[PDB]
Amino acid sequence: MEMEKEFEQIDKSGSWAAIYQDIRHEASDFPCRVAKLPKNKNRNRYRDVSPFDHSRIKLHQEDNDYINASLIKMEEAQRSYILTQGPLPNTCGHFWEMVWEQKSRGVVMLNRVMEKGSLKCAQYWPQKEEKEMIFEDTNLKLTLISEDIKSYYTVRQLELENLTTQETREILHFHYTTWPDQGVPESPASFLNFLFKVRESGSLSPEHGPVVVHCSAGIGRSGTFCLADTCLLLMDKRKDPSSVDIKKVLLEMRKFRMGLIQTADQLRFSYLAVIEGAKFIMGDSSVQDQWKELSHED
Ligand SMILES: [Mg+2]
Repeated sequence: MEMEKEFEQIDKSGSWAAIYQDIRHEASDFPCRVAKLPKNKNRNRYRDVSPFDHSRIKLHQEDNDYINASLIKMEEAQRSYILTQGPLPNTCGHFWEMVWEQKSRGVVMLNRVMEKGSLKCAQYWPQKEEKEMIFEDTNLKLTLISEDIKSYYTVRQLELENLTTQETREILHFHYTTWPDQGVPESPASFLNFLFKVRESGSLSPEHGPVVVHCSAGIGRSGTFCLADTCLLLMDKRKDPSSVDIKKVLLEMRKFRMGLIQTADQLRFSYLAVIEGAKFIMGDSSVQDQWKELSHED
């Protein structure tokens, strides 16, 4: 703020850690009473990552409305996201229920099922057309319709059906497969190429429910993705890159879910992504093709 001048200053002084720790210190603290109820213990993947009560997504069921998911409602930018953990073997039904009830068109997955030798996410979508999934608890059917596999991400068309009404919806699944846990994308280009693929699909548009974004905990990689997207949208409103204060935007997001952006290098990457993305916002449409080439997506 102005972001590029600030970036160079932080870099020169090597103060990313300090800047980041300051963000952690200033971040909102709100209760997560529901997340911590004994009955919800097996609905949380990580003991120390919980949705705030005020912003949690409620499932539309009388039995137990709890899922570890938060609505990030960015008022100034006029965009909302649902950030959630990687579903557990017992919460895959809840996950798709949330997708249905919230009217989401897209799901953005930023992790792999196995990372660092451990299971980070349930296999919550079908990998083969002929082997659809039925979630008996929430009465939903999920079918793989097609997939487009690129070098570092895959886009799937899924059909989600409410078996109670027989209504069906197409859900687009955007799976980034090369973003390491507690790490950063290979380049601003690869990240932005993917973000713009999600944008171009219509998944982020106001006529749909909020896009669902997740990684393993739904805070580190998910937070980075949403921060970059929101900053670029804010810039787009006024065509005024200088008006965007990335740290303030992140603090605003953290009012809705804890721990968004998990490392100083993820914060630094967010600046890189927004600064590079600004080229497109400010009218250099050709830069999108450059990102595609540099991403080596195939
Ligand atoms: Mg086959």
